[PDB]
Amino acid sequence: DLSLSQGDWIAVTPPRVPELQSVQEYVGSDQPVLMDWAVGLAFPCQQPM
Amino acid sequence: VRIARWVATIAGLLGFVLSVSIPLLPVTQTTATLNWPQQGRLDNVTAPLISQAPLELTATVPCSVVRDLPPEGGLVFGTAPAEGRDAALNAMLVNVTETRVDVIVRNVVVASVNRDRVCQRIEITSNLDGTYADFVGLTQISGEDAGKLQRTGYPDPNLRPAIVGVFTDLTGPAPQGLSVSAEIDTRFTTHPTALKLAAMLLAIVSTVIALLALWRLDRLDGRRMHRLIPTRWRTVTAVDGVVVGGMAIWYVIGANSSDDGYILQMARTAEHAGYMANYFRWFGSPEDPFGWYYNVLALMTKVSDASIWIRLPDLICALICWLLLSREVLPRLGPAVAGSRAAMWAAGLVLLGAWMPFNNGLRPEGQIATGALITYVLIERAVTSGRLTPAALAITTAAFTLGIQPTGLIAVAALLAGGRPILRIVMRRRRLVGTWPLIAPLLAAGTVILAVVFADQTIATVLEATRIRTAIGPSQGAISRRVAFVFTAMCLFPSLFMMLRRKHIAGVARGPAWRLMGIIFATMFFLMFTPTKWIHHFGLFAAVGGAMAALATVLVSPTVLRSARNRMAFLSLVLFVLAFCFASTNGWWYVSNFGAPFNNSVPKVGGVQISAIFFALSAIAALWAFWLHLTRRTESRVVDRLTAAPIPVAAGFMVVVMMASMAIGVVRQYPTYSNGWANIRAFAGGCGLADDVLVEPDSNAGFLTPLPGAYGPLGPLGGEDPQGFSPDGVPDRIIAEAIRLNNPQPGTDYDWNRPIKLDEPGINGSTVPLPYGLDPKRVPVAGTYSTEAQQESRLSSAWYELPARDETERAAHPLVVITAAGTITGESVANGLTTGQTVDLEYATRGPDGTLVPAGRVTPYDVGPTPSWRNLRYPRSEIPDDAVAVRVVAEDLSLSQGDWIAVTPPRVPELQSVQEYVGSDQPVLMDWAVGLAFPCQQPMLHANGVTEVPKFRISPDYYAKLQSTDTWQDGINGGLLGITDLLLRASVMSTYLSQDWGQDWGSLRKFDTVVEATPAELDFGSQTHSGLYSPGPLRIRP
Repeated sequence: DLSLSQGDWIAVTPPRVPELQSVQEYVGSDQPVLMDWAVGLAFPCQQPM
Repeated sequence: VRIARWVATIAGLLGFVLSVSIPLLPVTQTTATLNWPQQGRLDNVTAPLISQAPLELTATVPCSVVRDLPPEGGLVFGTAPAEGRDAALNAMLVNVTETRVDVIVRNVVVASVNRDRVCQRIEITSNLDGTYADFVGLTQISGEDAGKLQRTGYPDPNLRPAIVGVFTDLTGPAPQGLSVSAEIDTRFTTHPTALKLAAMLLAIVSTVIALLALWRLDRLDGRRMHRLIPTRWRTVTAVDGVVVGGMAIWYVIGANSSDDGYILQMARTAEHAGYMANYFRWFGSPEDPFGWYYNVLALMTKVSDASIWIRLPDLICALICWLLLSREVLPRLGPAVAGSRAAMWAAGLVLLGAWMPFNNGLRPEGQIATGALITYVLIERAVTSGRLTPAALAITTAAFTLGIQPTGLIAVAALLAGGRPILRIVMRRRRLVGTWPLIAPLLAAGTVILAVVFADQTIATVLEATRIRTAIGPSQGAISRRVAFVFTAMCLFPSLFMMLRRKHIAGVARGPAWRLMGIIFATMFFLMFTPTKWIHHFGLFAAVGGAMAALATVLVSPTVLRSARNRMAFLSLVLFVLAFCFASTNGWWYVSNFGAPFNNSVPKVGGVQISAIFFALSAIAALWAFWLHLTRRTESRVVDRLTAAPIPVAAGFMVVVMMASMAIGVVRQYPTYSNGWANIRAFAGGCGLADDVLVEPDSNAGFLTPLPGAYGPLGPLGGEDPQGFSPDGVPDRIIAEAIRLNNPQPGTDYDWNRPIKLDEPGINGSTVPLPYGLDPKRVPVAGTYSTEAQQESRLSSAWYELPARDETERAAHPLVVITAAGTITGESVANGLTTGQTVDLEYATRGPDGTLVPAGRVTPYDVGPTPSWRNLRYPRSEIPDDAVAVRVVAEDLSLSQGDWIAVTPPRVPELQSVQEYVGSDQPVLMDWAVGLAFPCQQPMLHANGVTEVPKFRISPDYYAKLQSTDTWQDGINGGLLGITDLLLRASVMSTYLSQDWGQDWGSLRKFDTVVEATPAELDFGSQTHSGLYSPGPLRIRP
């Protein structure tokens, strides 16, 4: 924290090796999702609400 | 001849060589220093550097005062205050702490030696390649020894201090060794030596000799100047009387420009400073790369600087602009444009309509328009007469109009687009005389601009000003400010299409008409898109785009355009563009906007907006044109009678609506301050806006006495039931006429950085931080903001003893005011009667039986933003003649967490005008948007790199203050608020515009120092004669 300013700081939490899965694996085509207006074409498989 | 050619060529090349050598000549730079112990004493001394960047420090401190300070004893010296906003962030404070000493600069840590360690008179430096604050003869205890010399620092000019002075806490005679002797920045405050002055006088006399030699040599065709003031002049007609009388009436009552105060303020300070400083934005840098016209204004300001008088060039250049346009441009443009009355009438009304919004201030775009017209009509004279001396004058005139502003490239564009016949005239006179004595005075008059522009500025300092302006400056919407689309963009384009389609028209001279087009087109392609000057300009084309309209109106006249279809389509284009123009709000820049027909809303005559009326008539004309396209008539008279000169009809409508807007503005707001009444009253020796801005010098005096008994938990302000009216019912931090944002804003008050809760109970128990200098010991606050549960509090206060029944008391006590806070229903003029919470003054009467019957209430006015510490205003006129007491009533009918109010008891303030209180002695920091409105108070003029300490900060309206002004003047990009916010503490007071209550005129902030703050001695030495030697770059942002 080499900073004398009041608007500078950091926080830390211990490292992890997360059990990652793809979106299509986790969120299938059964659960409806609120796809926002800017991203519909990028996600073609999940049916919306 | 053979007696004029040789002097023409020797004086031509002599003027050339001399004028090009004028930037690289010596100048006597008058430097200044600052040695800290002045006469032995150890009082603090303030010398706020305008450029906030000394060249060197060379501060030396012995070991005798670090052990003689107290156990706390923090400031042996420093170049920021003891407590300033970002004091450690900008300046070199050097304090001692319990286990360390700091030589901290710009939040970059330097020599941190121990306290018990602290020694051979330790010397600190901060040069260009300095900041090595070294301890001579001392060895470090932890670390490497590096020869044991404690040479510690960072090689960097970026990290230099911003010297506002030098402040300490120790008092009494100087120890031998204590001497802070800084070199201040003195680059631009120079005057030319004897050599450079003699070179200037010789270049001027040599070019005038060369010009008169050219005039002598050129008279070989004969053609003597006979019958002066040509026969087409002196035939004055009704359009001349209109565009003279209406121009004079606009000169009196009309609007100013946006940057009127920006030019006026720097013109006022430039005489005493002596180098034409761009006062506000950059680090006192002279915009002397191109500013000579400001020296004309600076010479003009020797006499009184009333707005009626200092804008006299904007009247004179309008008159000679018209008198050139009607009498010398339009007859040159052809027999048809001169024969038709409608053409001269359109030229007059388009001139006046383009002149009146933009260049009736001090922003010098009337002079650029006039100079571009002069160089155009002179290049016309050169073509039509077959001479070369009007062209040679048009060269230096184009150079001067290029010299006024960087948006004076229209004059160069005119010289380029009239360059081909000039070069034909050169090739024409090449046969008889030598080619060289003709081209030589041309390039002489082209380069004599350098003699005037580089009068007291060396090329080094102008390139330094240029690189500061590109480093931190900008590197590349109203009913009558979007006119630019009306008066070139639908006159020059149809005239262009007509000039193209018809190869030879009858009555239009094709040559000068095409050069008139080329000026307007060519200026766009290297001024509109490439140059960085805010778009939306119409000033420049006020002159030459006036004559373009005179070209257009005879082109679209029924005698030239044979097809009625095209004429009816053009009338549809006229009405469409007028619909486009009226779409926005009738809003003038700053103080012109005082009482305007539709300053807040869209202009709506008769319910529906007039934009709809123009769009309906445009669609009617469009379908009437399309039906003639289908049926192919071309002969229906109805069109002939309708489209007979639509350009001067449109321009007459724009001129009349603008002059009506400002006439309604002046007569609406008559007993108060208008633009017109200010300019008329300026003859009486009165200030423009200062004479009728009532300010209370003592906010803590004038409070109304309550009735005999209070009867509550929180004073008489709570009358009977303070429902859930908690004493400290306010947010954690709200401030005087501003919104407390998280991140630090540039131009802030002292209240931003204060104790969150005040450390005293008070007379009420409320420990809320009070604004406006209000004491918490005397004026009991009373709010209702408790987030636990909104319980809807409504209190009727106790009755207050109003002042005595006297009209001489009533005069100078118009307002009864309460310093309320929170969201409150109030009748502003920025927006309508909006609805916050309902707090209002319930006035009462009580002759019969003594007891006060509450006979109605009065609505408040308000100007400040929604959750702020404003103060509501109730006119004593709205209070009836016999009313002996008033009681504020409130109501928190709101279940939302973002709603609340605060109340303070009413007062009858001892108001005085600004000119009465703030005279012409105390210097004030007039902001860039407001200089022309306040003509009498001298600003914080600066002398040789140091300024006078400002006392007040007169400022524009809140929105323009926050969004436009403070961003222009902060320390991050030069600025005056770099030095005053670091030194002074601003505390905004209350101010009221007289007889216009509910108008946010602006603000007035009283500065207060933080120490004793004696003015500095400033020992100056003035022998330095550089050629083009600029010692290093100034400190700018990283």
